[PDB]
Amino acid sequence: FXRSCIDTIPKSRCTAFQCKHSLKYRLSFCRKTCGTC
Repeated sequence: FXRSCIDTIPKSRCTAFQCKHSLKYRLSFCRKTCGTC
């Protein structure tokens, strides 16, 4: 089992802290903000 690059949570949640402490953000929720896409 598997769209484009888009999050499921209010981008307003992806903070410079989540993109550094939370990896799932740089490869799950923050698939654009962290410029990971």
